[PDB]
Amino acid sequence: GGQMPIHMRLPKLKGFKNRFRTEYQVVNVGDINKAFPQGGTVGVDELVAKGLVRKNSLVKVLGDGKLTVKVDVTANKFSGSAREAITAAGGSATEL
Amino acid sequence: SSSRNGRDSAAQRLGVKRFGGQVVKAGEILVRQRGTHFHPGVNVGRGGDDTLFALAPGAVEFGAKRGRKTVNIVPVARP
Amino acid sequence: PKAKTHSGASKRFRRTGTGKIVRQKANRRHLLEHKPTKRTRRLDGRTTVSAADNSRINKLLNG
Amino acid sequence: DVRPKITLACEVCKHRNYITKKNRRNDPDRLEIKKFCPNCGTHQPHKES
RNA sequence: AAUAUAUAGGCGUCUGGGGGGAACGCGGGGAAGUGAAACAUCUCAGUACCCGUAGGAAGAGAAAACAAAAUGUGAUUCCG
RNA sequence: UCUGCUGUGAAUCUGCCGGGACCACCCGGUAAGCCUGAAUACUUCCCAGUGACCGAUAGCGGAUUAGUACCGUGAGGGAA
RNA sequence: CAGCGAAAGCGAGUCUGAAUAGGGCGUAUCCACACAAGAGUGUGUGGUGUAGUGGUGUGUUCUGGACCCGAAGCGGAGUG
RNA sequence: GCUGUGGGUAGGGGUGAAAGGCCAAUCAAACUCCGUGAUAGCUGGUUCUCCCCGAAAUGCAUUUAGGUGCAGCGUCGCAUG
RNA sequence: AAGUCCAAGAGUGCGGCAGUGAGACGGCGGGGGAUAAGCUCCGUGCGUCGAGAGGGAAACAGCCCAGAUCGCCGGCUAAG
RNA sequence: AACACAGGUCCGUGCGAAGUCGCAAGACGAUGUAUACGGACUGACGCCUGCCCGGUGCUGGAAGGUUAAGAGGACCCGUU
RNA sequence: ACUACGAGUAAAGAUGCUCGUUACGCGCGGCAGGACGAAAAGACCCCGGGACCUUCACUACAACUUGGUAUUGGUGCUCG
RNA sequence: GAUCGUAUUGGGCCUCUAACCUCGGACCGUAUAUCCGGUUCAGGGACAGUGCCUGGUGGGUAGUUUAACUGGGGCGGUUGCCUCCUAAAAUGUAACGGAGGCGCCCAAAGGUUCCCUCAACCUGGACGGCAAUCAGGUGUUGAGUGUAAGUGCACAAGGGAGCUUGACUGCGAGACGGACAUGUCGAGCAGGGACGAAAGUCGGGACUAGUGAUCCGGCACCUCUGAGUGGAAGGGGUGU
Ligand SMILES: [Mg+2]
Ligand SMILES: [Mg+2]
Ligand SMILES: [Zn+2]
Repeated sequence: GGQMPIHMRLPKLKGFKNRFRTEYQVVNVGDINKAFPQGGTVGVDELVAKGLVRKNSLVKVLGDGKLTVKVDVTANKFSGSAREAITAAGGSATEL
Repeated sequence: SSSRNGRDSAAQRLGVKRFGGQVVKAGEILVRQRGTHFHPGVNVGRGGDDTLFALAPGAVEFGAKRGRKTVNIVPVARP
Repeated sequence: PKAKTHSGASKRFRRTGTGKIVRQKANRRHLLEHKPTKRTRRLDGRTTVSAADNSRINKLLNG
Repeated sequence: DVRPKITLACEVCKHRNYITKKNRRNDPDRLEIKKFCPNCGTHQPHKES
């Protein structure tokens, strides 16, 4: 109507974008537990086979659920909780 | 053929907000006022610009004390 | 033709993990000396866009 | 201007912590005042910049 | 020739050109109404129009290129 | 990074140019010479077809004397 | 299909902050049970478990002449 | 001085013993085609039926006041009763 | 605390789609005006017209009675 | 009663002049040359045309103040 | 359309509404009081948009002009 | 710190001719040529003209702007914020209705601890008088509160003295008010302080005006980023 519009009378959101950001596709230990009842080696290939992460992305594993199986996980990155939860069930958190 | 008047300020919406018997939480504004037309009673504080606010949960009760109008909060009991 | 997002709206508003639209508060860039710290502290951070502006803000953000 | 804007800095770490106003005609000198300085973590003397 | 070297110029003979064409190409010049609820930056828009030139297509094309530590791609053009 | 005009104005490979001011190191390439098909764009014109396209106030301005009759000095407008 | 943060980053948490100290955002949602509090309820254990995406009808909307009709006037190139 | 025949000056330009006069019955900037289906907060128009519900002419802001944004008031869907 | 409660077709929250944003008169409380205007500016779980037909006021949007689903050559009433 | 006019005054112009039409070449001025040409105001003729150079123009002069590009590269910073 | 008058009422100047008054049907020649008669989407006034004109409004441009540098050279004095 | 020869380098001056110029003369292309070009004589001459950079004058030309409210428009007046009345005893409420104020000030006129009570009048007192300073009495609010008006304040928020910087940093349950953007109050927690024996009070001033969104940019600091890499430039965050 003529007054200063809502998008012009408020401050712009602070910050910048950092185009060199490394973004990861994340998978939780609960999903791994559900999808791998028999355990076994777990890499990015089978993580995309069971439809858990995108095809050709970077995978980081997060420790949300509960892990109760012996599993040998390989991934780009691991969180502290996920690594501890994998190790406690007698598995190896191999980092690429 | 002109007047020197015609300008005024905005209304400040003062007055009693919670009347006697109403249940309030701690910190609710009970009355907005300029002076101390009402003085704080038990469990009622006085703001910088002279608004009275509850200091504890309960039921508002007005009263008098030595000729002074006061606002108090009555400690409603457990259900 | 694709629909173009409003540049100012994109720069002013963001969304949360559930869909709340979030803005910043005004009266903070300058003339800060006579503003008390209590008033300065309520003017930072983020707040949810009020229900009146939700529709127009969503329109500007999407297209 | 008579009452300009002055900025007070901690004497130790020289951080501009506070901005205030003073009458320059009444107070031609720099303002000595003890104020809380955050990074120092304690009350340090402040001087007008 | 003026003027000497000569040159301009003159004379004779052979070979070409000139103009047209609906669209498409390349290279140049280049608006305003309009929008911005006014307007000049900006937009419209390198659009309308105009100029020179082609060809059956044209232009570009064979790294003084990308890329980013991968013992990686490898001219141009066009499409998503 | 590319490029127009005006000045100034280098070296020939431990040289020079690019890796978004700049400097160092590593990487890539080898400017100031020239040619090149296909993938792509278009239909004045010719042939063969198609239509949950029009059926004479529609469809081309024009199914009939059609850029005709008529209008305008002219560019031009333009039917039934 | 993970979020929080200006970002580095961390991640069912995260940011601010000296703070296990409050707050912001988030962990679909419900049920039962304990521990605390009646400053409005919170925190923990179990379960049940999380719904999107691609066609297409409809209503609005964006970019296009955009429901249809209508100026005075403004530019480019030409005719008098 | 009038006049015949022939010729010249062209649009932000000409010509004018000056009136804002004349430049093909229009001139405070000709005419034609094109940009172009210019733009218009303004005027006008917008075509068959029935059933259910049913307003506003207020507040704030506005280069705003005969326009518009948000709110108020209508309707439809869902949730709460 | 009850009432209405096979309804007000009530409130509140979110969402799709709106129109409106020129009001008028009458009754009460007021401002401006001359305590003039069919004047002008406000308040009103005030009304009607707007968007409302029927009866009365001779005619007569805003006053009084009364809210038209349709038919009947039945009855009782309102204002008058 | 407006324009013109013969007459007046001022200003400009030393000659492919000043002025003007043209991007330029070129043209008119003028096949003229200050007794000529252009611009401005006044308007036959008679008697006359007073005071003000502060404002704003036009003409002339640079002793100062201010002032672009270009010349100059003190000092500082980045790189190692 | 088989288009009276009066006093009223109404968007406040009624052939068309109310109450009354008057008037047989249809033509011909005449007059101009009404049909807010016909014609021209009021030129006055206001609001919105143009256009053209003015200036010590703003921003630009032609034109005129200042200096530096290129085209651009030599010998002599003289200053730094 | 002043003078001379070797060198470069610029400024100023007077010349010279060979760039360049001449709508000055004469010859040729040429039979016809007041064009044009060439040859040569006569003059200017490194100036002028022209290109690029640059400062001025510039309604000569062009695109435009030149507010709204308003008992029609114009002229006059006004436009934001605070206080009172209108305003109809909650809140809110219009007019070119009725009256005022603001765009600051205070380093104490802020924080805290402690003490005090005015104005007015009567009487007595050297200048001294209605009213200066002193004394006694009556005096409950009529004085005063930095500044308008209202609501307050004598329990003092009014007067005085000591110490002092809370006119803090990180926050903030819950609210008021609201179209939105603004705006307002706030107990309480931690740090580090002031005053106080302690309880406790202190995030400016008795309260409500004393102000300006966004964009763009400046400065200081930060354990953010850094276009191959190490830096850097630039960009972010916090305060302003
Ligand atoms: Mg003078
Ligand atoms: Mg005033
Ligand atoms: Zn310090």
